[PDB]
Amino acid sequence: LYEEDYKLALEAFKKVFNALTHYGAKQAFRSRARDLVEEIYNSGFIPTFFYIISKAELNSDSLDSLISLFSSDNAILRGSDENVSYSAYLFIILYYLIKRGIIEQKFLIQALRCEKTRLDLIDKLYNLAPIISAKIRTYLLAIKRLSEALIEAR
Amino acid sequence: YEEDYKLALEAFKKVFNALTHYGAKQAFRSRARDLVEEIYNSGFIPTFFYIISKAELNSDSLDSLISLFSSDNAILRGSDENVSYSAYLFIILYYLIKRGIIEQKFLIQALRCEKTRLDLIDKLYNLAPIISAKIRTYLLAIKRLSEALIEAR
Amino acid sequence: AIDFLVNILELIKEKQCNINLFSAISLTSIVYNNFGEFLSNNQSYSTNNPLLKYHIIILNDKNKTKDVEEKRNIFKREVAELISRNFKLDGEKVRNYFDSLKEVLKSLKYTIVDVEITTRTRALIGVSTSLGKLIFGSGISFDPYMNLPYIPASEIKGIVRSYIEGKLGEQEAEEIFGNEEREGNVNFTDAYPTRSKDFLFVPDVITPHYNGKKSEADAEPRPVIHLTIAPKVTFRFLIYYKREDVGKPICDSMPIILIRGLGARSSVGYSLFELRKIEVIKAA
Amino acid sequence: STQREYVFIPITNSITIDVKITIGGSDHITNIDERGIHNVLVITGYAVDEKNGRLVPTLDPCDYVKGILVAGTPQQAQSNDFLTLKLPANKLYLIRKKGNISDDLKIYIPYSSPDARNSMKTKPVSISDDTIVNNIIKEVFDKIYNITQKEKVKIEKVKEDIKELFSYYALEQ
Amino acid sequence: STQREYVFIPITNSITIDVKITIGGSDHITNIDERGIHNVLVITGYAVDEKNGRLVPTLDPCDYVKGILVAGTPQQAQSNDFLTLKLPANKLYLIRKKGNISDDLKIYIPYSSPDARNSMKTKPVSISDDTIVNNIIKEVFDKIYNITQKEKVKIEKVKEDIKELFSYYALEQ
Amino acid sequence: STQREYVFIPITNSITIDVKITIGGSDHITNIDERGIHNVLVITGYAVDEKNGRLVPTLDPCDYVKGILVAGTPQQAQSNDFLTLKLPANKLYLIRKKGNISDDLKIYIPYSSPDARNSMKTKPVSISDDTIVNNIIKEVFDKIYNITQKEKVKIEKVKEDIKELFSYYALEQ
Amino acid sequence: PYYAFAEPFFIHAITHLHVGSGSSVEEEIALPFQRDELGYPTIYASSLKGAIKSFLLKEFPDKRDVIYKVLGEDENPEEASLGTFLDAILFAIPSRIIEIDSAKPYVWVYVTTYELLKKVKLYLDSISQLSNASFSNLKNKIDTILAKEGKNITLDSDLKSAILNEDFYVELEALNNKIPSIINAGVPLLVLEDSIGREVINRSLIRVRRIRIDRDKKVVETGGLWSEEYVPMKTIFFSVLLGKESKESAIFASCILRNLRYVILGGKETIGKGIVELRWVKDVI
RNA sequence: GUUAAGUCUGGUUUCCCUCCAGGGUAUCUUGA
Repeated sequence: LYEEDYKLALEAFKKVFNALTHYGAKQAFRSRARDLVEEIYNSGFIPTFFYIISKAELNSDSLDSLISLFSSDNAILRGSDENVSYSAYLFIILYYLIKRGIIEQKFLIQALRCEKTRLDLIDKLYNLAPIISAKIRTYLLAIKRLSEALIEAR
Repeated sequence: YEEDYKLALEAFKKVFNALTHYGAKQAFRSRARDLVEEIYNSGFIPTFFYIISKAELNSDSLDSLISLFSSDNAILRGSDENVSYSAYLFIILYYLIKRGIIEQKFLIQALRCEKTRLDLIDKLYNLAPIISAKIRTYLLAIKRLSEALIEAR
Repeated sequence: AIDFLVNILELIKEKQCNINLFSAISLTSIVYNNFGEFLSNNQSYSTNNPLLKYHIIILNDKNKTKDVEEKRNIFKREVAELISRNFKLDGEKVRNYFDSLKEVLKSLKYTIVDVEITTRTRALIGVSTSLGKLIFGSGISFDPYMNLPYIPASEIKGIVRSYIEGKLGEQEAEEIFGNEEREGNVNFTDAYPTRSKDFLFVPDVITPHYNGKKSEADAEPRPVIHLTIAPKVTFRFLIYYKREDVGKPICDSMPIILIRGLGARSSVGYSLFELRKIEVIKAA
Repeated sequence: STQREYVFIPITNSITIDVKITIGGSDHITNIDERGIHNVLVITGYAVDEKNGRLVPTLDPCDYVKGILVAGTPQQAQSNDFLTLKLPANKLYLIRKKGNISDDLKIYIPYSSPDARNSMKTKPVSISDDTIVNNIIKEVFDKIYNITQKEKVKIEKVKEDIKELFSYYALEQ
Repeated sequence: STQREYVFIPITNSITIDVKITIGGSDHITNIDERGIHNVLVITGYAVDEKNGRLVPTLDPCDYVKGILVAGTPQQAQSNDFLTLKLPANKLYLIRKKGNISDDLKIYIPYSSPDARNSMKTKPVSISDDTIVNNIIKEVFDKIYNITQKEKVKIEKVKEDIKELFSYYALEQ
Repeated sequence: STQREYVFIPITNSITIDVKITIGGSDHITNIDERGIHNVLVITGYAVDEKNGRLVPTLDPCDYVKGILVAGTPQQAQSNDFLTLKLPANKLYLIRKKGNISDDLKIYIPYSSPDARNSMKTKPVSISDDTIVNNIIKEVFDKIYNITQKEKVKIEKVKEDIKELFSYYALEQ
Repeated sequence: PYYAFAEPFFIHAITHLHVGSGSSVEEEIALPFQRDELGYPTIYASSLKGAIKSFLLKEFPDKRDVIYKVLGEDENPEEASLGTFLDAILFAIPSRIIEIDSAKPYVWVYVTTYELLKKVKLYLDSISQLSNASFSNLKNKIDTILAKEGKNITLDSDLKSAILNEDFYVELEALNNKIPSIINAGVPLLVLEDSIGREVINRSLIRVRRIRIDRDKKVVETGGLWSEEYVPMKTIFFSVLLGKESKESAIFASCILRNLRYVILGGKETIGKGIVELRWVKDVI
C-alpha cells in the first residue's frame, strides 16, 4: 500500500523518536529537523545528503544500529549528542528513499558502509535528482512539524 | 442539525474564560480567523501538524488543557501565540470528543503518556477525511464567534 | 556527473571569477564530505588535479583512518585558500548595475544617495547563510547571480533604524521608516563590492575552548576554519526616497554607524567599515 | 524673514533671562498639539555646557543637542557670544514637522568659545527621573508658550516625550 | 485612594451645591477631547429623584444614571452620609474610555434613601430643548470645569454631546 | 533642425513619387538592420484620403496612419497645403524605436483641408496582397532604401514588416 | 476585434522581486512567491494591474480620467474597466550553472521549459483571434523552438552538458543560430523538458532568511525569524495588456503605454525590491 | 654533552515567524 508523505513522516518519526534514549539527542534531532529542510533547498539534496552522512560520523557501532533500526523496534542510536541527531536525520531521509522505492534498501546499506559504492551512489543520486527533489521537501516539512511539536527546546 | 453552533458556544466560552490575558484573546481571534481557511485549502492533517507544532505541547501546558476539559477555572498558560494555538487545539479536540469521533478516555490517556501522543496523532490521521467534513461548520461558528466577541488588537 | 565532481578544483582555479561560486562550493562539498571515497580505487585523477597530492602526502602510516581524517582538514584549509586567492573581484558589472539602476531611479523622480563604504577589518555578513556551510559550517551572504557577496538591504536599513531610534526617539524613527500600520519613506538597496585591494575572501579561524563548558576538565579547542571578507573591499549601495525630509537623518547617521559594526562578531571588532564616499542627487 | 532663538533643553536650567522677546512674535515654529512637541530641532557636532548653557563646537559627528527654536531675539545684552544664521528652512534638521516654515530664517544659537585650555571630553546625558522633567514645563513652556493649563490636560504626553525625545551630549567639565 | 465626587446630570439647577472644590486636584477624569465627553460613568439599578437629585436605588438593570465622575472631594461636607464606595477602578464601568485608569477610586454619589412613600415607577428623561443645554455649560462646565468656554472655538459642538450621551430616568414627583 | 518628410504606407499607388530628396542624407529616422524596419511614425487624429492621399485631419483619437520618416524637401511646389512643424522629438509617437534620436526635429506632413461637403466615416484598412507589398517596396522603400537589394539577402523580413507593422484608417467616402 | 488593442509585454526584473501569496501551512517558507497552477512562478494579474494602475495614477495626474476609464474607477465604480491584464507567465528565469568544456564561461544561464512556451503560444494565439493584432514573429520563434519538444536544447550558446542549480545534470543539444534573438541579450537560454525544468526552476529562486532584533538585548527576538522567496534579477515574465474599443482606450494605448517603462511590482519596496522594466513586444520584440 | 620524535582538538546552541486586514461598495381570467 502507498502511504502519503504525512503518514510516512509519522511512521518514520515514531521509529526515530523511540530510538533516541538520551533526551539531549532528541532535542538535537529537533534542531536538525528545523534547519536541514531549508539547507536542502538552498544547497541541493545531494550536497546536503552527503553533508548529513559526514556529520553523522558513521562507520562505528553507529552503523549497524542504523541498519537494525530499519527493523528492530529496539535499536538504540548511540554516540555524541550531535552525531545521533544527524544519524537519525539520515535514517529519516533513507527511510523516505526506501519506502518511496526511489532507491533499493540493500543498495543504500551497501553504499553507506564502504567506499567503492559511495561514488556510484553519488551517480545514482544525480540520476534520480528530479524524482527525489520533486516531493521530499513536503516529507521533511512534516518531519519538522512533528519534531518541533513532540520535543521541547534545548 | 445546528447543534454544532451550540457546541461552538460551549467550547468558545471555555476558551474565552481560559485566556485570562487579553492578548491571548486578541491572538486566538486571528488564529480562528486563519486556520479555518487553511483547513479548507490544505486539508486537515497539514493544518493539524501546523497547529500542534506551534502549540508547544508539554506535560505542563497539556495539563492546562486536560483540566480545562472538565474544570471551569483552568487558565491556559504560556506566551500569547503559544496559548492562542493551544486554545485552538482545545477547540478541535473538544469537538472531536463531544462528537465521539475519538473517545475522551483514549485522548486523556494520550495527552499525558508523552508516548501515545504519536498514537493520538496517528489515530487522527486515520479519520482525517471524516473530520475534514464534520468540523467545517463548527470551525466557521468558532470563527464568527471570535470575530464578534473579541475586539481587534 | 562524478566527472564534473573530480574536475571541480581546477575549474575553480582556472575560471576564478566566471565560475558560479555558490554552485562551485556546493559541489566541492561533495568531495570534501566523501574524502576517503574520492581517495580510493585508482580514481581518474589527472596529473594536475589538486587531489592526488594527498596520495603522495603521508600524515600517518600506522592508521588508514587517521591519515584520511588529517588529509581532510588539510584539504579544508586548502579549499579556503583556493577560494580566497582564485575567486577575486571584478567590479565592472557592479558599476554598470549601479549606474544603470541610478538612471532608472532618476527616471522615477527619486532622490538618490549613493554610498560607498570600505571594509577596514575582516568582515562577516550572513554567517548563518549557506555558502561554505557544507564545508566550513559558517557561510557568507552571497548572491549566486551577481556571483558576489553582499550586505542585504534589510540589514543596512535595520542598523540605520536602530541608530536613528536610539538618538531621535522610536517615534521619529517610525515617522521615517514607517510602522506596522504605515509605509516607510526610505528605500535601501543591497551593497555589492565594487573594488578590492587584492583579495575578496580571506580565511579565518575561531577556536572556542570554554564556550558552554563547566570546568577546565572538559575544555578542548575546536577550531573553525571559515571564510571572511578581505579588508579594503569597497561596497556601494543606493538609498532613494521621495520627500527630502528623510534625507536629513540619513545624512548624519550613515557616517556614524559604519564605524561601529555592520555584520557579525562585531563585539570583537570584525565587521568594521568606513564611509568612503557619499553623494546625494536631489530630484525634486 | 524673522529672528529665531534656539532654546537648548538639557537637564539643567539656565535659560531664564536671555531673550528680548519671550512669547515671540505671532507664533513659534515649535508646536504643542496634544501629540507632544512638534518641529523640535536637532543640532549635530555641538555640545552644551550644563553650566552657562552654550553650544560649543566639538567636531565629533556623534555629538548632538535637541532644543526648541523659538521666536525672539536675545535681549540685546548679547550677540557677542551667540551664532546667527539665515537658513532657508531646508537646511534645518527638524523632528516631527507639523506645519510649514517661512523657507528663510534668522536663527540664534547660544554659542561658546571652544575653550582651548582644557580638552573637550563629552558624555551622553539622557533625561529621566521625573523631578527633573517636572520643572521643564515650569521653566521653558509656560513662559515660552501660554497653552500651559488653559486647555492642556495631556501634560503627561509632553512629559513622556521630553523624557524620551530630548537627549544630548554634554562636556560635563 | 484619590477622591471622586460623582455629580448627577439633571434637567434641574441644584448641582452647584454638592461641593465647593469643583476642580479637585491636578486631574479632571471626564475629559474634553474635541471628540466629545470621555471617561463618562453610568451606573445601573439606580434612578434620580427629580427634587434635589439623589440616586434612589432600585433593582432594575434597564434603569441607569448618566453623569460626570469629577476627580476630587465632595468638599468633605456633602455625601457624608450617602452611597460612597472605593473601587478597583476597573469595576468602575467607564463608557467611552479615553484615559488612564487610576487603578483605584474612592467615589461619592448623590444618594437618596429608597423613598418609601410611593411605588416608584420610572420615567425616561431624554435631554433636549437646548436651553437646559445652554444652561448646564455655564452652571458647571465653567465652574466645575476649567477648559471650556475659554479656548473653545466650538461652544455648541461639545454642548451637543449631552444630547446623545446623557438621557437618564426619573420618577416625576 | 533638418528636413524629414513623412511618407505614409498605404495599399494604394498614387503616392509613388512625393519626395524631392529621395536618398536624403545619413539623417534618416526609419532604418533597417536585418531586425526589420525601425522608428516608424504614427499620427493619431488623421485619416488618409487615398485619392492623392493627403492625411485628412479629424478629431477621433482612434484614427491613425503609420508611415515612415524620410529626409527630404516638399519639392518647393508646396507649403500651401502641407502641415510643416518643428517638434522636440518628445512628441514622436514612434513605433519600433531603435536608436535614441537626439532632439529638435522639423517634419513635413501631407495635409488636407476637412472639405466638409461630405461626412467622415473612416474605416480601418490594412496591407496584404503581396504584389501590393512588391509595389510599396519598389516605389517607396527602394526609391528611398537602395540599401535593400544591395547588402540584404533576406527580403522576407521587410516583406513581413509591412504585412503586420503597417496599417491605417482611410477616409472611405 | 473584441479588443481595440493587444499589447503583449515582457517584465524584466531590474532588481530582485517578491510578489507574495501569503503564508500557507504547506510551504516550508513563511513568505513564498506567487505560483502558477503548474508550479512555476507567476504574477497574478491582480498584482500586475494594481501596481501598474497605482503607478500611473501618480505619474500621469492629468490623464487620471483616462486611467480610470481604462483601468477602472477606484471609488464609486459605475462601469467595467476597459483594460485587461493576463497573468504574467514566467518566460525565462536565471539559473546558476556549472559546466566543463564551454569556451565562454557562464555563471548563470536563462532557463525555460516547454509548457511555459506552450502557455505563451496559447496567449498569443488567443489574442490574435480576439483582436486585429497578430504577432507572426513571436509565434514563429516559439514554434521554431517548440518543434524540438521532448529534449533539452540550447539557443544562444554551445553547451553539451551542465549541472543546473548544483543538483541537476542535463545533457543539451544546440539549436541552429538561425533562431533570432528573443531575450535580446548575450546569455544562453536553455529549454528543458518540463519534468526536469520544473525542479530546475522551482529551486532557482532566492530564499533570504531574515530576523528581528530585540532592542535591549541586541539579540534575536523569539519567533523573529523567517524566509522569503525572491525571484532573481533579470527574470522575464510575459504578459498581455488587452483593451476594449473606446476613445480613452486609444489615448491610453498611444500616450500612456508609451511613456511607461518602469514600475514597482510586489512588496518589499523599501529594501530595494520590486523594480521592473516593461518591454513591449510591439516596440522591441 | 649528545640522538630522535611530536601528539591531541577540527563548530556547537537558540530563534523558523509576530501584528493588522478575513471582504467592501452597487444591483434585490377567456369560452362556455
